[PDB]
Amino acid sequence: LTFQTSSPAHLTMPYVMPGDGEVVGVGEPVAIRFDENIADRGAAEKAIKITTNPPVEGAFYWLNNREVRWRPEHFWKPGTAVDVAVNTYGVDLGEGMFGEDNVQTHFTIGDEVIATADDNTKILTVRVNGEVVKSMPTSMGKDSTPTANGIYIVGSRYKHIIMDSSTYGVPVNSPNGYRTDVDWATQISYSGVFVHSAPWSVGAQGHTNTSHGCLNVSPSNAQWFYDHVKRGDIVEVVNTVGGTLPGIDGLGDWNIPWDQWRAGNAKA
Ligand SMILES: *C(=O)[C@@H]([C@@H]1N=C(C(=O)O)[C@@H](S[C@@H]2CN[C@H](C(=O)N(C)C)C2)[C@@H]1C)[C@@H](C)O
Repeated sequence: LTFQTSSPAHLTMPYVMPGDGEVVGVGEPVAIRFDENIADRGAAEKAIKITTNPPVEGAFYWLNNREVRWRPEHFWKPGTAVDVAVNTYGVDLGEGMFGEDNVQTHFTIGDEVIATADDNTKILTVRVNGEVVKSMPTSMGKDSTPTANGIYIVGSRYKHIIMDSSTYGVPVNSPNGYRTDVDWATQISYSGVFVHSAPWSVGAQGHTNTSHGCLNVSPSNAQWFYDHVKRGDIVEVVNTVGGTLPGIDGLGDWNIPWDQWRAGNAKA
């Protein structure tokens, strides 16, 4: 090791996901998020070495100035081992910022889990390695607030969570201020789309869209989803009146056409 001089005002640390040793779904990108905006994005990329077994072609794309993603063209093949070496220690990241340390993570791809929410049938169907394991009636976004179509990556899971409209800057005791307690919530977009328990819409699930954009399912189906779906599994939404989920949402990565993703967007 070669020592690098440093100052707490001129250092930035990388954080890698997913965690070391984790088993993730086929949609999980590698994510490296820095604790500061990066000016030399080309230098960061060059510092990161991703190796796969079986080997598959992949590429980097920046979600924003803090976070870079790497994925293949198509969903991961189950069983794949992925090694990530972020060799940023002492790397000049531009504007006098330097990499603070190296981080190394290793993870594996589990079963192919793909759930399709079809707005034509109002059924959410979960396939594991091509086989249907579960059908759930669902209620998605009403016409004024539709659920976007596209490919969503499963993120965090919560036994209980608060949906508070003021974090979207729209207060309660307001036009639409809500503060709502929700059980068994699985996050599928950074914009705040969740699959979750909705006892208040059980009669509509399978028939009519009534939500603000979330996938409302029954309490027991929502608990099922929470138990059986992991980070990196895929939810595909089709046939809604909405547009397409933004590719830079945070969990929207697969919505970016491969030619654009591969070309990348790194200021070098
Ligand atoms: C889920 O139902 C939650 C709501 N779902 C949303 C979504 O589908 O993205 C948003 S509301 C929607 C997104 N953009 C519009 C807006 O005015 N902004 C918030 C910027 C409307 C919301 C988190 C919630 C009800 O649990």
